[PDB]
Amino acid sequence: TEDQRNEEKAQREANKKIEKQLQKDKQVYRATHRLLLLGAGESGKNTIVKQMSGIFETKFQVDKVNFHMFDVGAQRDERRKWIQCFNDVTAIIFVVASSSYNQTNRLQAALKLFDSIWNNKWLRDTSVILFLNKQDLLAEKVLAGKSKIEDYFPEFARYTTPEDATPEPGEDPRVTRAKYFIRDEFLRISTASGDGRHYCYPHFTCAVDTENIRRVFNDCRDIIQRMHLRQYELL
Amino acid sequence: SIAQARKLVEQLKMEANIDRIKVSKAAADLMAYCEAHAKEDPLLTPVPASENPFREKK
Amino acid sequence: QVQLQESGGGLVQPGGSLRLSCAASGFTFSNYKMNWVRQAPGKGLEWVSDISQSGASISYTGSVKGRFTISRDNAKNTLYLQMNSLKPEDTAVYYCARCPAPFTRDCFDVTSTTYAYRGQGTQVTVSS
Amino acid sequence: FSFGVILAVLASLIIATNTLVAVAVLLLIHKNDGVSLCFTLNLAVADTLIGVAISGLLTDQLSSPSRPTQKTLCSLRMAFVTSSAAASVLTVMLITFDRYLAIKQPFRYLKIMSGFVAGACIAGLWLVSYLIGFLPLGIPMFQQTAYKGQCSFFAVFHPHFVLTLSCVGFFPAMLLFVFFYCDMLKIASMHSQQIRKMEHAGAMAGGYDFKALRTVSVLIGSFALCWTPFLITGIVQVACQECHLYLVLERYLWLLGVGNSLLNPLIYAYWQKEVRLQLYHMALGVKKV
Amino acid sequence: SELDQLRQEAEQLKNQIRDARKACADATLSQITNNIDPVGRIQMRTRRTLRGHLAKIYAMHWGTDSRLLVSASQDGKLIIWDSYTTNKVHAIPLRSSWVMTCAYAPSGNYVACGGLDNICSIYNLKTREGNVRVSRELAGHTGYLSCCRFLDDNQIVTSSGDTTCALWDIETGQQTTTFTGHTGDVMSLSLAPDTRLFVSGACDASAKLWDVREGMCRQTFTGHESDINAICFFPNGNAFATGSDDATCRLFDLRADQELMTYSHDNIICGITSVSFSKSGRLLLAGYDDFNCNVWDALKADRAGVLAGHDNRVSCLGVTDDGMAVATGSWDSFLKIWN
Ligand SMILES: CC(C)c1noc(C2CCN(c3ncnc(Nc4ccc(S(C)(=O)=O)cc4F)c3[N+](=O)[O-])CC2)n1
Repeated sequence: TEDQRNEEKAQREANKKIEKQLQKDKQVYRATHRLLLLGAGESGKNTIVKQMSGIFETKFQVDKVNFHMFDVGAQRDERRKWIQCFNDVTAIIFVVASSSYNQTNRLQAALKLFDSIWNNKWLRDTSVILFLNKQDLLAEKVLAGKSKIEDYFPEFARYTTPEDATPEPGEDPRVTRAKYFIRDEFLRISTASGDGRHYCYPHFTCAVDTENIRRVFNDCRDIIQRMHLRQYELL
Repeated sequence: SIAQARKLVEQLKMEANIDRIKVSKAAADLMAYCEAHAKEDPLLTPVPASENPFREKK
Repeated sequence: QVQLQESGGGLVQPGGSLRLSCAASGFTFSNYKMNWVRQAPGKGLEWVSDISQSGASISYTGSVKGRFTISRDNAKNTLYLQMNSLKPEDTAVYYCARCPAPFTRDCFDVTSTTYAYRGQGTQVTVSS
Repeated sequence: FSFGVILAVLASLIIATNTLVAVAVLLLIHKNDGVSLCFTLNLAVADTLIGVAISGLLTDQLSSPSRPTQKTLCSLRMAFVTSSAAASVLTVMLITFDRYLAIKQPFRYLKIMSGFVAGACIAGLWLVSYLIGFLPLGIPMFQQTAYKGQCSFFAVFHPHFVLTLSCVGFFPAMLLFVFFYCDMLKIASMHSQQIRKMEHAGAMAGGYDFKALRTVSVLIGSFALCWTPFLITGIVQVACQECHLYLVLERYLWLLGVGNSLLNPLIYAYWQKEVRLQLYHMALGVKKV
Repeated sequence: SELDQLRQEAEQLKNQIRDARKACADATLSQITNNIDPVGRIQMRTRRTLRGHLAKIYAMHWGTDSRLLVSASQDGKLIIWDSYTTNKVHAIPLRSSWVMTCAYAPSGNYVACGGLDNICSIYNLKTREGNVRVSRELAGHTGYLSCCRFLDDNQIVTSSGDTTCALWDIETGQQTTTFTGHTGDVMSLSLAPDTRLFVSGACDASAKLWDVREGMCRQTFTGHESDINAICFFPNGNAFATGSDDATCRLFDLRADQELMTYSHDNIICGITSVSFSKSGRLLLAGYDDFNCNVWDALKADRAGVLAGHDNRVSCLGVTDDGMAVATGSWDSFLKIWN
């Protein structure tokens, strides 16, 4: 009995020490936001890893808030078994090269992948930050008459650019039309089954002066706010 | 292509030359094993509460 | 064993028509959503078309709209693809792919190379 | 004699509807990690203590021809009731403030929110409530002069107490409440407009309102109409020589205030979806067995 | 050329194998256990709930003493619990927060973990300096670790998402041998009671039986219609059971080389995440995507019980070597013990 009581006391003390360490680790874990970066071979994804094994880590800190971004490398093209790991991630940063409508169709492959991710049953509460990359390449592609969105996206003929668009000065209307057409092609998938539990946050970028981390910060703040508002019946 | 085609066939030739007993014999042996160990399965057959190490207390 | 056999296809003059067929066995065909994929020479696999469990929901790529028609029969466990107007850039091997899991509306890896639930593939060539 | 039967019914119903909610929140604490659930539990506990205090008061109201009790006993009972209700109001204020921090500053709220802050806040509010309820006993110009054996409020406490609780109490709290929910409504409206614009843009190329207002109005009206008639009638009575209101303030309007302990479980616990689902589960489990 | 001709030989061999299996299929287990008396209803109630994991748990593994267990979660933690007294014995942080498996050595001196880092880490539990530390980092796989088991305190068997299994040598951290043949991600793995063979299940709806020392594939089993997520040997090692994403479990015989039972019901349309047996082999326990666990009579294919105490996907399931208690682990970050 005396040996038993001594062992019980020692085990309880060890458990208490472990509990204290676990409490500190929980306090650290609750305040860190984790992101999953997702792209393709030439969609970009390396100018975002720049300028801030089988997975590549990135720690950064904006406005005293910590972010951990997880780039998938050295994993083959089949994803249905390891994507389910990232169901408690605060956001998936999906990067797409917008000028690649010429596999002979990489935009359509990106749409298919986004559709698969959006309608997955384990990713019903994960929001997608969508980065439409390489605006300059699309600009010089559309300004010339080399290749047309038409005959690859036949519904591009009867598409009118929206009145709410905010083009940069010095941009031809026929380029804004193509940009917003790609954006709306993604939004058609995004808004068909959102249900209020998750949302897409499209953006335009080619290579910006560290505005991308600010965009990610703002989108994450909006995601947290929308989650709370839906929780309190205000949305 | 051709390279693995030279292998998948060989494995098949290595898998068709084995010995198979009837389903009746294997099923009977499996059922006999199941019914020869029912006296030491604490989930199939219950166990007295004194022996159980888990339900002693909260 | 999950097996899929594609039949049809071959050499046809431009403006001709083909009817590819896919016979499936080894699984309950009415529980799965089916796809047609294609691979042109010296290129990667490219999604072409798909059809849902009941046949109500149908989709195509932009380059094949108005020419290709997908159909399926559950009582005969068969998937058909009608190619009406053909062009030089339709020369490819066509595969009959199946969704990895039943009752799901998502479809992940039917286009990746070395995918288990895909057929052997039939060659379609338009030359003259 | 309806003031006995209605008081008994109200006390029994309050206890029955709040002990269940408290048990539900306790069952959810182990399963979840929610700091706001601690505040919900505190609200349910405060309502249960309101029920206990009302049941304690019930003896004199119920038909009993008896000798007058005491100066001290009546003061203690009044102080207990006042402390209980003050705690039940400050808990609602704390819940609102917690929601406002959750929405307004989403990051540094996640950084500095834990169980220690919840424990400190709850202990502080309980100390404040029982300090302000028991304050008039140890301070003059708050209690009546004589003829206080027969137990009744406003016969051992001066009407100036309600004026003070109205001045430095309820109205600043209500102003904070209204400002917080107006800001939350504004934020929700901006987010909803962004969502609707994006949804219309999405549905335009693919072929083929009033929700925050209702909830904000319900919450504000619940926090407002329960105690405001009592306090404004107290102000009117203090500001003029019409003492007949002493009757009304005890019999009808006061019941209205007690009604605040019946809307609270129905709003801050019933709307919460998981609380309702667990309530359904426990109801099925108990009724079937 | 060479192709489109040898495939005719492959098809002929498949036809011959299927014909031989059909000939050897004399009777069915359903018409042999017709008179076996059913177990009836089984009520197992939760006895312990182990809390402390911040995120979802993917793996658990009992110790050989049927007392200690180890669990792995994505908050980056490996926790070693004492099932009796609910106490925590050890807590180990990890270099990679994405772990998919954990294994506990038969001797009780090491644990192992894996994950999306494509590395198997071995942690020493009995040391004189410090408390715990990593002693080996087995590397060489080009995909995520999905399962790992200990053969001895010196050898280990791992399965990866590069479609190959490997047998290592922990003393030097070298790949002793490589098992190849799967055409999809290898998800599960089970060791024979004598640790002479082992079965593997992959995402091509096929199971394979490997001989450890020679490295060749003895037998290939088919019948499932989707990915295989879990496998377990029968107690005597002459049969095994598989669970799949097509919402059914199956029993295969090594000697007969075919299927014996399918365990399914029309009310289940969710995949199986884990399977395990009872001590005598009469009960087959399975965990599902619909948050529940089902206990099947393994001889008559009738659902005999339900374990329902979880709120999220159940992913871990294990039975003690004494056959005393069952342990389940779910995505709601709780470990439960049933009896
Ligand atoms: C935010 C804080 C500072 C706050 N500011 O205001 C309040 C509420 C308003 C004041 N409070 C009361 N003030 C006076 N009397 C009260 N009770 C009472 C009990 C019995 C009888 S009796 C047997 O004679 O019929 C009569 C009574 F009036 C209460 N009370 O309800 O507790 C409630 C909290 N909180």
